[PDB]
Amino acid sequence: ELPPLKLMHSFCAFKADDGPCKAIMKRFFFNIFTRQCEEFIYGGCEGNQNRFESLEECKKMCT
Amino acid sequence: GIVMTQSQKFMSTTVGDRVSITCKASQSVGPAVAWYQQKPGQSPKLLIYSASNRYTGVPDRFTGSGSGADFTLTISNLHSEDLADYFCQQYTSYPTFGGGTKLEIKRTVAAPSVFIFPPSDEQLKSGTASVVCLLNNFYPREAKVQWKVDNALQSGNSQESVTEQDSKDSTYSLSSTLTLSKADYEKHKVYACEVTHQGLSSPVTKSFNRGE
Amino acid sequence: QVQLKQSGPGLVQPSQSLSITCTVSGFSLTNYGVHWVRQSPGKGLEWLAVIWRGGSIDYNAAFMSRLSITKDNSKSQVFFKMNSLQADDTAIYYCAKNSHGNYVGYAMDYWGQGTSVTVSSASTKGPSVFPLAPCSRSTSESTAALGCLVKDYFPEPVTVSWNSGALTSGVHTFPAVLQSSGLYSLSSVVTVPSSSLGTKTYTCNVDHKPSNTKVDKRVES
Repeated sequence: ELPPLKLMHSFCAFKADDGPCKAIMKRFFFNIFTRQCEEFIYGGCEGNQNRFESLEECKKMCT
Repeated sequence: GIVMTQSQKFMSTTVGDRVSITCKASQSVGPAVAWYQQKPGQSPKLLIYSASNRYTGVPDRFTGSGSGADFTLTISNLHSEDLADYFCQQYTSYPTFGGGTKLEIKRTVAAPSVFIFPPSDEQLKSGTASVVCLLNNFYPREAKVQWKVDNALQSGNSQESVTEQDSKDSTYSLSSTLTLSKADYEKHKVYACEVTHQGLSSPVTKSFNRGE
Repeated sequence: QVQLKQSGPGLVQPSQSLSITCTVSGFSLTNYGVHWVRQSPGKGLEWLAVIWRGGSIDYNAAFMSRLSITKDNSKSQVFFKMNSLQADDTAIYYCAKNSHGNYVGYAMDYWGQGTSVTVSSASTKGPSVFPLAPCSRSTSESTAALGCLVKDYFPEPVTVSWNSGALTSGVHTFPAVLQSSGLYSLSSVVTVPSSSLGTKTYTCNVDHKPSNTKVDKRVES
């Protein structure tokens, strides 16, 4: 079984970044103003580490 | 994307010494840097993540350091099994990798032993002549082969390749092939390969006369 | 124990598609993303894409329009496809497990064995094997060289041994070169005692699996 690896909680602090590409992909980020995990549309490329596939993953990581 | 630059393509090292490999990012990447080890024929292995965390089971002689744009992998006590290529990686906007740093063993200078092989009659039957020059077991890696046909300097009609450092004596070897048509090969007599290397006080030439 | 096993043909004709299956074990695709990375002498390691546990994909923008990544969780399989390959897509292609579950921003801890992809229109062809024997040596040289030239085969790789594997000391088998013709050529040499040349035999054993060509070539003096 796979041991837990150390996580970088500063990854929750970036602004949401849709990136430059034009796909329509639902992702989640921790919003440092509202202090809540929120949905945003990701274009499929680039961005930053404040990008989670599901709300619960964002909540587990960031709240 | 972010460019990761490893300024040292090759480092000469000694077993038991400390070795430090540097990597610079084209702009700040915070701590999101990993290091990988790779040997020929094998896939990368993960050593370090988030700049300074050793991955599961990695020997504690490996340390990662750095933040922002400058990162360093340090081996405190080089083991033979650590001779390998090492790559840094950042993962901010997306993963990008450095160019690699290959560790090699430092040893004394060794001149090449030079051999030249004429084309075989079997090959000539079929229209092509390959002449081969072997530079055997030399150190360091930098070496130069010049082909001459009846004293004419050849340019553009040879290809060469080099072996990795030898696991037993830490030398390199090199093979160069001059390719001519059978018609051209039969138009000339003297086939020579001239080798320049640091271990040779002056260039060495090995030759044969087509026929003889 | 984590494993990623790749399958799929690596020879791709110009502008055709590449398809690779990554079959994983020791972890679930329901918990981890799987990355695709390639490695070439010219461009080094280049990341292409990742498929996260719920099927969402992040792409390298330079490849996004010709990449298709799918998976079958129940079968522990990820399917990589890249369209319209060009000569500069020749590389080793890897799948690799995300180190940190379903999270962006860390590393790739377990890698597949790789798929060597060649983009070329050359026809598959076994090698001709020619002897490498010098015209002369000095009577004062206690060591002599010989070899085999393994010429005009496609695609990579070939394996060469000497004396059916019994002769390993002094052997150098060189990286192949790609010739103008689109075919590869490689040399394998060995140095041996000069006094052995009259009384011992030296045979190079060549195997080119893509063409099912095996040749055993005895080399004289």
